[PDB]
Amino acid sequence: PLSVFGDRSTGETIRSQNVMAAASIANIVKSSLGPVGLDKMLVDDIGDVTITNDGATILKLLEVEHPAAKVLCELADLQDKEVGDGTTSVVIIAAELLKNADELVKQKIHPTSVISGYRLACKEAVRYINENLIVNTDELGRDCLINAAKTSMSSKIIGINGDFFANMVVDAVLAIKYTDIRGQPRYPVNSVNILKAHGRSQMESMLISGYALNCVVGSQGMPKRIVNAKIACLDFSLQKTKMKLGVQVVITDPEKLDQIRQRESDITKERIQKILATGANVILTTGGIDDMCLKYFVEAGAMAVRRVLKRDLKRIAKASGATILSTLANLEGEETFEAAMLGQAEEVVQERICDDELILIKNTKARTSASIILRGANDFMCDEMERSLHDALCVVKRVLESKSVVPGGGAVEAALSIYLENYATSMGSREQLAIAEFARSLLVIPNTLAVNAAQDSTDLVAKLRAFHNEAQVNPERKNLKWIGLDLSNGKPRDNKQAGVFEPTIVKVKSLKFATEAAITILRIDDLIKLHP
Amino acid sequence: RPVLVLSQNTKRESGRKVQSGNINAAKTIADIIRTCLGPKSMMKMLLDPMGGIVMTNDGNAILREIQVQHPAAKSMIEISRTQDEEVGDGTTSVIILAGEMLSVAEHFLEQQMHPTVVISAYRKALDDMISTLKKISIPVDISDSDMMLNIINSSITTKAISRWSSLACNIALDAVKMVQFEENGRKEIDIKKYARVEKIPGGIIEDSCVLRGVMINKDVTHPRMRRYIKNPRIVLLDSSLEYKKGESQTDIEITREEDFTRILQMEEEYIQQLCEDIIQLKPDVVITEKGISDLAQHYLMRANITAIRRVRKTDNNRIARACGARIVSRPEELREDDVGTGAGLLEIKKIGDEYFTFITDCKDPKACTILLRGASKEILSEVERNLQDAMQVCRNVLLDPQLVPGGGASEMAVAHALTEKSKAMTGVEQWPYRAVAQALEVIPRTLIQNCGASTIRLLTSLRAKHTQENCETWGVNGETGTLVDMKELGIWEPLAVKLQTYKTAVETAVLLLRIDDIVSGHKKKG
Amino acid sequence: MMPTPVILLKEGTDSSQGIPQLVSNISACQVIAEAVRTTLGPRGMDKLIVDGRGKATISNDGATILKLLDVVHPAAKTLVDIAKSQDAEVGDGTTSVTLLAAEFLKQVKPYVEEGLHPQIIIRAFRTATQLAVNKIKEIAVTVKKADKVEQRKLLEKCAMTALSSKLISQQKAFFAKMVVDAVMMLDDLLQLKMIGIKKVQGGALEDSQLVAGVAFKKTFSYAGFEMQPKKYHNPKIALLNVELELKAEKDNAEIRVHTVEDYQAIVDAEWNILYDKLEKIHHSGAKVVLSKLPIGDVATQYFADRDMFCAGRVPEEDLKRTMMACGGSIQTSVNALSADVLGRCQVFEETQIGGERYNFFTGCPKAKTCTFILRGGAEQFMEETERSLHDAIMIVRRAIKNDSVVAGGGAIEMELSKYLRDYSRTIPGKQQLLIGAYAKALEIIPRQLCDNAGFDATNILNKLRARHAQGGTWYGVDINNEDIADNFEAFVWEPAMVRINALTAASEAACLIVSVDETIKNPRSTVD
Amino acid sequence: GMNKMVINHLEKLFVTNDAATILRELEVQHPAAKMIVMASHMQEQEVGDGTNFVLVFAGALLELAEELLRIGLSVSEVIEGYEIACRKAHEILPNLVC
Amino acid sequence: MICLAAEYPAVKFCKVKSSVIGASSQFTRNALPALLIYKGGELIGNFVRVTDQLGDDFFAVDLEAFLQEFGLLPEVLTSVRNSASEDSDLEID
Amino acid sequence: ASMGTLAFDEYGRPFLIIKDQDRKSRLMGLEALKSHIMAAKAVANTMRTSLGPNGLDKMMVDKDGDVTVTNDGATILSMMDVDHQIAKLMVELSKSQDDEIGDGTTGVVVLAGALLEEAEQLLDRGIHPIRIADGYEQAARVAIEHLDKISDSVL
Ligand SMILES: Nc1ncnc2c1ncn2[C@@H]1O[C@H](COP(=O)(O)OP(=O)(O)O)[C@@H](O)[C@H]1O
Ligand SMILES: Nc1ncnc2c1ncn2[C@@H]1O[C@H](COP(=O)(O)OP(=O)(O)O)[C@@H](O)[C@H]1O
Ligand SMILES: Nc1ncnc2c1ncn2[C@@H]1O[C@H](COP(=O)(O)OP(=O)(O)O)[C@@H](O)[C@H]1O
Ligand SMILES: [Mg+2]
Ligand SMILES: [Mg+2]
Ligand SMILES: [Mg+2]
Ligand SMILES: [Mg+2]
Ligand SMILES: [Mg+2]
Repeated sequence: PLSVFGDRSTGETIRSQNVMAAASIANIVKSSLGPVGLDKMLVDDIGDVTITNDGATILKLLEVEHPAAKVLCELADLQDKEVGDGTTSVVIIAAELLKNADELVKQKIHPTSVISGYRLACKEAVRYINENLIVNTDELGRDCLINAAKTSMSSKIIGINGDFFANMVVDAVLAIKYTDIRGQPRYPVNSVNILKAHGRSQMESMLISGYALNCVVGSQGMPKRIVNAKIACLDFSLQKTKMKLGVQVVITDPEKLDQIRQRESDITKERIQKILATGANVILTTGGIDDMCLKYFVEAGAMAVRRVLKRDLKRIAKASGATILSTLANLEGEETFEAAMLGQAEEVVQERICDDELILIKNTKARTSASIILRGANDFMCDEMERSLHDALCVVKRVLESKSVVPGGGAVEAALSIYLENYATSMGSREQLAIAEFARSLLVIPNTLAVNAAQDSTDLVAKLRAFHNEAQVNPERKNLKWIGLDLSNGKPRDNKQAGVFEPTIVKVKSLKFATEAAITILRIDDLIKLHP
Repeated sequence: RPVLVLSQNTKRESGRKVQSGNINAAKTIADIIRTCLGPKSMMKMLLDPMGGIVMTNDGNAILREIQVQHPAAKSMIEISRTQDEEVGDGTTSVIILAGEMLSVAEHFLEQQMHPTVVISAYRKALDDMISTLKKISIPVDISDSDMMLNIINSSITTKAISRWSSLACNIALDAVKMVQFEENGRKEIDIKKYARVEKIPGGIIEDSCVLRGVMINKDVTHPRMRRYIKNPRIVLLDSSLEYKKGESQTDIEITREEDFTRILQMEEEYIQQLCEDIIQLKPDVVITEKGISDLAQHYLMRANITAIRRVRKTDNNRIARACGARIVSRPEELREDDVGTGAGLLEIKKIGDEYFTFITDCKDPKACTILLRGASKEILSEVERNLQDAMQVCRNVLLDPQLVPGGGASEMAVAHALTEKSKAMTGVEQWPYRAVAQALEVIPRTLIQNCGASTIRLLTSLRAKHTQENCETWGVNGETGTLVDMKELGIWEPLAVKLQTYKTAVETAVLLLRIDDIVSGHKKKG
Repeated sequence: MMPTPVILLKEGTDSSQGIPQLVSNISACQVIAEAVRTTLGPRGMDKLIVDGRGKATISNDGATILKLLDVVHPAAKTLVDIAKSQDAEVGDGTTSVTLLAAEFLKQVKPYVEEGLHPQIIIRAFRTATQLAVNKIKEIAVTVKKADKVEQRKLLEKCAMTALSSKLISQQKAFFAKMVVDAVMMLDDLLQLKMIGIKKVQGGALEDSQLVAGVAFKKTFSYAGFEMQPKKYHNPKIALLNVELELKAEKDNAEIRVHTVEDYQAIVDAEWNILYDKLEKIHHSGAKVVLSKLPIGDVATQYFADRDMFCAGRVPEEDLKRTMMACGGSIQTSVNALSADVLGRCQVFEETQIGGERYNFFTGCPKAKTCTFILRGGAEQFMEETERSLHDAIMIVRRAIKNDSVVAGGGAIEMELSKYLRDYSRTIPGKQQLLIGAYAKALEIIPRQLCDNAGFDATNILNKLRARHAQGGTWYGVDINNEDIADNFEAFVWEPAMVRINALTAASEAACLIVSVDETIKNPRSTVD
Repeated sequence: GMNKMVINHLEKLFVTNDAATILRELEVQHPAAKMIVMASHMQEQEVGDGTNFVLVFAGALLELAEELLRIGLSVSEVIEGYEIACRKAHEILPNLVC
Repeated sequence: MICLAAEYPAVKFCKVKSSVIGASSQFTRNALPALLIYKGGELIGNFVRVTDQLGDDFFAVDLEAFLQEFGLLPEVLTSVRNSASEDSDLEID
Repeated sequence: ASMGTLAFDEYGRPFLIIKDQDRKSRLMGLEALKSHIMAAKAVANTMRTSLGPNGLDKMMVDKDGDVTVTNDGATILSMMDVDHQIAKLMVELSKSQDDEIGDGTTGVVVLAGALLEEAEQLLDRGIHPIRIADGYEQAARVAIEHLDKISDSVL
């Protein structure tokens, strides 16, 4: 009849297939949630190993075929990009929402009503979180940042080492702090250059009060350390001058060839002399430096580094006050290098790190920067440390930007479930079932934590729900809103007092993204797969 | 036809089976090199896929030649490489320790204890191990050359070079001492770049020595060059001494008759000008990283100057360090400072059927060449590996002068101290703590096993001995299987090596304990 | 894992353990349930299954559909086996048992996923099932008068309720009355083999008839058969197990003669043996001769010459039915054909039914057997009519055993669910969730009825729950009026044994599936 | 204990928690495991119950024997100690009758 | 090829069984040494039967020079790794 | 819309329910009814041309090449080499009509085809098929009663 070249799935078949794919994706990463979660080994059939706990990384490395599973993977990636934390919780919540919504649909509830109920439940959950479950960080102080970093780094390779890594992360984030127009203190994470190097233990990871370059001097002749550095950042190569494409040298008088060839390098000689005549000590350029220019720097006792990365050069110039010069051309058509185009640093040292060397630009003036050197046991451990450290930095940035945090350990999810279950009776007649199922699906996070802890998930979640119900029914028991889970002892615990925090933005964005993904997948009721 | 969530070739397994497999793979890696520890260790023969042969008893050298499929074994091999690169010694010890801790962790994982608790106990035990090691250490006077030689000897008693111990110790100590540099308030040793080991098969091993300078495998460019100069003045260059094209396209247009001859004469005159610029400094030896033209050779030789060409950049840097010269790219910028005075002799002599250039009488040189002469290539490779281990140990001691008793004494003392500490925790994580504390006894155990003595009786006697007050230095004699105090046997290790071994082993155990799922088969997607 | 140079089990052995395999087992049970999901209720639909050889089977019976499916999943085969058990013990409820068991498993799946110990689930299932069975026995309606009219009406209503889901639901009253009439003439054992079912192609469904006696197809008549009269007004039937034709006297017999006179004497002796048997049969006074063994042409002509009727090679069960109805005795020896070993019937007749000839033995006052002659348009039509009649017959037999009835249409399930929820609201709470899940799973039957009828399941379930909460034990789904109604007063009656067995079997299957933790599949042997 | 679905080479499905039946329907190939299975079957034939006890005790004994061999004992010493301890256990057992 | 891949990160040396592709009898009898070179999606080097021009136990340098005979070879050591949104840095503004 | 339910798991482990489930097709719901109605319509439209005094013969060839020119509907459908199950049902319908009556074995096929053609457009409007069957049965009872009413006896 149709005569279309492909397969067709219609009705409950395609819906069940989509829910199966989402559930499989959720079960892939369900075992890596919460402090009692465990990492995963990923092998790419070539011999490369990626030990990771990040949900976004796991879903990115895996090659997936089903479109709904791809939707969940992109959801995790988007959560990672826009927040930096909660990449596993968003996927689990979205899959649970999809499963419960499909159960409702199989109960002959129209998907439009389910979608409307889900949207209303998401709005009410966000409003309730922003009205009741937020804790202002103004009165908490640096302890709030430390606790947020420790909570973020739990369930990672740097978990128990939180007492030290949280201080390190907070110091780095505060170091890279800057303010802009509209009076907003903006924290540009990814300005912290994360350098990995196996060797000593995690305790030997260093927080550089400056910047760290994964580069060395171009020649062994130059000194490896300069005290009062005058950093000169350049964006052009220092090589023998070559005529451009449109210029060709044609010789008719033999006497001029030697002069031509001499000036061919005298041009670069003069440029280097102009640069060095102002007292520059450290010269960083993105382009290459050949042997003759390297010797020019050697004789003057300078420090020349070639093939410096563009982002690294920009960060060094911004921190040290130097201006990146793509050319030595001024507004008078001349070749000049003013002294004001020089950066300043308190030291530039080429340190040795496990039979390898890197350049440390220490204590730059006019701006404070930061870099991190992660010391581990092998490359895989260093990569996992870097991923966890990036997660912690993102969490600290979120806490510092928006001054609201919420208790962790499933407390917010349980409170939301209780409130939405109570609220569903006040809206609609058929979408109330959708709101109730949204509330029930919100309970998948504490259940997953308890399951990962190998404790009595049913009884523990029942106790948590009872605590939150008592909090929401009795006006005088508002202090019970912070009751979460203590996974080590398997008992409910006041997480706000215990120091388990996370940014409100993480929960809000995860809820919104999961609701949108569930709505998107729920609309599909007929799939046509054309034959390639 | 089929529809799947993941790819067809994506295979996933999880649960207790993954942990058991990881721990079994680690134990297998440890068992591979278990018998290669101690003064009585036996060598191994490795066949390279390229046809070469590696005959050694070093942990890293053995492990880097093994190709494995289990990612846990890959992690263990990376651990071996990390230990070798960071400190240069203790490569077998860290692997054995990691295997033992993973076994004693598997014991607890069989029960209902979560891996995170075991990891926390391991971290606490690692901190206590660091504390105990720092406590039981002793200082070393680096000025005393005899003590340094004894330390190097204790480092190389377990290798194939131990039969020539005084010679190897003196070679390593002299190389490390004279490669030491301190410029601009920065102290560096730099064994990797300078202090190159050059091996020539043949001769006898006792003829090996460390030179007060640099030896390279090069010969003079012309026969009439002098092959023996008493007190040469050496100039080093990068740029070629030959006429070369420019960067820009520079085609000529000849219309007059004499223009071709004039171009050729200008080329010759440019070569002569470069050679005159070189000669104006009045040197005796010219070394170039690139080619030297025949006309340039003639013009240099007219001034009685020996020229060597096509030398590697690393060799040129080593020569500059040794003879106190400075590499100059453009000859017209040569100064009196750039000329390297300090070499006390230069000689190009014939070894076997090949010429070698010697600069071997430098005064206060900052670079050296170790001349190894042995039975064959494989023997010389093993000797070079042992010398590298000795020099790494010497550098570690020079950087940190702390010293630690060897032969299992330090490990037994640390285990006893950790057990005494565990006698007071009274918690639920005390059992993994005590287990990983007692897991340190594997290396005294394997020392006894390799010695061939009875493991149980000797281990019980040593454990009883360490329960006394002042018995931290009581270890096992590696070649007689007897309990001997190590302030008499003299076997001691640098503190840095022990610290790195413990940290790396415990962190490997933590990393492999934190994993309970393995997914494989997916494409790189790049 | 490690290669382990020598391994424990044979290569190819597959082992799946833990929560994932239990979840997969529940999913497989769901997949089996949805195969027969749409065959339940008066709005149910038939399913067509084609075998490897191309033969097609069209059925509404759940057990038949499950059997025709080549199910190989170890956990899923349990549902097929319990459907077979339900068909064997009762004969009705084959679709309900699978749905109930799958709904139990689906309702307890969320608790399984979160690490609940399966023993708690098993204990909760056992307790809930015991309470539900006791409640069914308590609230089941029985009449303590044994009035023949009342029992007749009860059996007819039960048969109508059983039949009102098949392709013969339009004529459910006709077939129900016929089935009750057929069953009541069985004496004490209610043997199925005493109710013959004949399928004759061609004819309307209403053309099917119940014979107060025995009827069977004509069986390969010989020459001279058409001479025999085909109607008798008071025949005596000679039921025989005898081969009436010329043949060797014995397999190992051998005749040795040396004179032509002895040759002729032997030939005459064989002929005289045959004629002596025939003459004894004739002198017995019988007019209809039935033999399990073949009757030869000579005997056929002999009986035709005497205005007698003969029919050899009769199927053995048909001769048993004839003996039970007419009231004779099967004789292997014709030497003593007394008057008490000859059957009697008012009318014997051979008539054409849809292009086939059937012998009729009607008018038997002491008949204890029956014969259904089903008329249909094809083989599968008649086979499905026979299956529906078998369901009705088993229901009527069970109702004869005990006249305990409950209202259908999900009314009993709603009452049980309400009772179980009320009970579960008075226990500490670990069992409360599981018993509540059991009670909710009991709601599948009315929901499936509404879904099959194209209804709005949620509204009908809400109305039924509200009704049962405030009173009314027998309120169920009313398919015709798109509403709920008192099913007991609508004569939607089922024996309580059907629901009792359904609940017991579903609970046992669910407990057996839940109790498993690991599945091991050994490598196949002799695949060829 | 939990029932196990065991499918042999003939598509015959066994669900049970009886150790002897599980071992019987399992295609055990390792000779040492075959020996322990033979011991369990002999226990089933002699008494009829206790097969799982036999299997568990043998496994624990062999694991601890592996540990003893690893710490530095000999096979003969472990065997002699096991025999002495088994004799002591058989002596103690009658006193434990309640 | 192992040594070449170790030294050369750009090139994509790969191996495949002759029978898996499904070569003919002549290829399987006298064309086992085959060097298939791809560039731009099309062949630029199609060496087969290289034993005579290479040997039997040749070294890495020998095959490298053989490949270099037709100009087939395109023209520091980090610690372990360096590569860690687009917000880079600002200052006061 | 075939191969049963092609999932193969929820977790990743093998999920095999029915033997050879990867080589078995399945049609559900309204699509199966549409296919059956279309098949019966094709059979009836083929058969309707041989109806009446002006009907044209059909010329069958069996698997051995033998030729059978005939107008008998039951004979035409019996020798037809069909594979669709609904076509086999229609052939058996004709055989039943031939067995019971012996005449009108073609009118039954056309009547069934027309009934299913009308049922197709009735199903397109959302009527449950059982309602269509019940209405057809009621109308058939009415038609049979009318036929009995307008019947005439002969000597
Ligand atoms: N110390 C703790 N106690 C209880 N719960 C915690 C603790 N630390 C983190 N959690 C909870 O564990 C959950 C899982 O976080 P995780 O999976 O590590 O983050 P992500 O989802 O970004 O990977 C978080 O929602 C958090 O609330
Ligand atoms: N004479 C000796 N007696 C006892 N133990 C020794 C002696 N010499 C060395 N050892 C021990 O042997 C170990 C060195 O073994 P080695 O083969 O170097 O393995 P690794 O490379 O892992 O250190 C040291 O830990 C030291 O304590
Ligand atoms: N007239 C009716 N009205 C409502 N429901 C009915 C009616 N007749 C039967 N049922 C329901 O149909 C179900 C049984 O359907 P059926 O397919 O006939 O037998 P099975 O129990 O094998 O599925 C019973 O649960 C009964 O409640
Ligand atoms: Mg996190
Ligand atoms: Mg050593
Ligand atoms: Mg029924
Ligand atoms: Mg027992
Ligand atoms: Mg006609």
